[PDB]
Amino acid sequence: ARIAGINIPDHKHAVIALTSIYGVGKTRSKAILAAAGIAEDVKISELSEGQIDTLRDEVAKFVVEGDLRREISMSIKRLMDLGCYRGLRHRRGLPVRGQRTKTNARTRKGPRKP
Amino acid sequence: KLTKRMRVIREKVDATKQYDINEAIALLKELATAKFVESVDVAVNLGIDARKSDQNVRGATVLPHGTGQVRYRNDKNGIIHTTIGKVDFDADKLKENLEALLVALKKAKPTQAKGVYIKKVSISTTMGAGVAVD
RNA sequence: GGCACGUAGCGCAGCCUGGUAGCGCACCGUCAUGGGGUGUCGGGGGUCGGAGGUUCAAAUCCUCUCGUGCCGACCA
RNA sequence: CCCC
RNA sequence: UGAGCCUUGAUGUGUAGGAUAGGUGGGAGGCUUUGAAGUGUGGACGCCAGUCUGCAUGGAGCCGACCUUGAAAUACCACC
Ligand SMILES: [Mg+2]
Ligand SMILES: [Mg+2]
Ligand SMILES: [Mg+2]
Repeated sequence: ARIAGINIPDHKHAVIALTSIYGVGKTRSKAILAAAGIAEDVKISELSEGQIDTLRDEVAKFVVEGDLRREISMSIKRLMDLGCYRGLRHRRGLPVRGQRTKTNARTRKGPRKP
Repeated sequence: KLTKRMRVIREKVDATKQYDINEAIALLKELATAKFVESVDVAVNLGIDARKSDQNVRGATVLPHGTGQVRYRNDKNGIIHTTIGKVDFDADKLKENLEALLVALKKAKPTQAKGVYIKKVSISTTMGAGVAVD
């Protein structure tokens, strides 16, 4: 309801709110509720704050919103520093997940201009 | 079609006969048929074409007997809704309250007027057949 | 003075008759065909000649202006 | 509709 | 037989939202038995969504304020 400072995962199950949290995904929520000692069958609207602060303390061990994009940007600045092919391609605003580029990258390369 | 009320008040005035000032303050007892302090409206028909931005009117009336400081403004087509007061407020004083209204307007007569400024003064009642005086 | 034209490259509706730039031709990429066209299918392409005001908002109301027309008027 |  | 015109008849979907509501806008009691609201239906307009009138059965009952609307009710009255 308040975790992470900004995100309100209201009416989300205990681990579903953590999968929907900004920074982590599918298994880290399970890992958090296992390291904290909570089950995942009820929404966030039933667990009191006596444990929500503990969930927020336990998630303070990973990279969070403010450092997530900034570690990504540190890597991207390493790309703008080196000059390698993934810096060249990334410095032209091109799609994001592999190697094939010629015929089918149209969603993230945008529709055809002319 | 109607009750006894509305018909005898329409059969107490004349629209084809444009009444006069001194003739006007005799009939507002026959034009008043409400059980309270009912009002009497005035309409001023004007003689300019207001379709132009330059011809807006705006001012306040210093009432010679109070009601009382009321603002006014003309219409875009040439008929402004004003008021003299009520029907029981000394009908004979209502003519003297008609006096002070219009002499303040010709003093602030706009210079960008086209043709005659005024056209007609309808001293009408809120619950009866109107009266259109020259 | 007096009224009629400006709307995509072109021709126009709408017009210079009130709320939401549309039609046709032109152009680009498909589909249609054994090969083509007409044709259907999408996409760009203009902010209503300019400006200024009325609006709950103009294009569609009003004033000035610009270019082009036509009638008429014009004895430093 | 055009054409081989 | 057009034009101008007094009276009367009668008029101008926006969406919002009780609401075919023009610029104002004075305005809260009209309404009612020189013979109700609902209805019985002939007629009118119609983007027919609704305004709405003749004789009435019913025969004396609704509403302005009362809430959401760029607007309030055209309840009366006002000149177009
Ligand atoms: Mg790419
Ligand atoms: Mg000459
Ligand atoms: Mg052959």
